[PDB]
Amino acid sequence: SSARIAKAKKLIYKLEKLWNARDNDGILKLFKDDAVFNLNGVPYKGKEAIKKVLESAPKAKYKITKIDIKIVGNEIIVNVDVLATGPSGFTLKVKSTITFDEDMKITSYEVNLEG
Ligand SMILES: COc1ccc(-n2nc(C(N)=O)c3c2C(=O)N(c2ccc(N4CCCCC4=O)cc2)CC3)cc1
Repeated sequence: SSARIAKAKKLIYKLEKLWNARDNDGILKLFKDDAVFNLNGVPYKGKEAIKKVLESAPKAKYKITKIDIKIVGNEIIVNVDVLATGPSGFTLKVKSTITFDEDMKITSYEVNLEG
């Protein structure tokens, strides 16, 4: 249970590298096959749907600035404050809520782009 908190912290920084590397194949492997990707209010359920959003994600570099890990039941809730940089230098304070289960696989992944 304590290792799960540490595993979650490492998987967040791993996700940051995969996102900036556009390793969409690797990103999916941490996802449960029936996970939900809530992209600013629009949920995308299923590996095939989460995928299509990954390769359609805009060209952007991400830097983690704050990580909060909460435990609710048997699920690891990770709230990540991210700064997303576009090629034009446009910077947006985005927020992500990632949920892990016992298998350390992502069950829910919500990206908030409003602020
Ligand atoms: C320049 O400003 C922007 C604005 C919007 C967008 N934008 N567009 C989409 C889309 N229309 O698909 C998505 C994003 C985004 O910001 N996404 C993301 C959010 C957060 C993370 N990170 C960082 C690593 C660890 C935690 C974590 O969750 C990784 C990717 C994916 C989706 C980009 C740039």
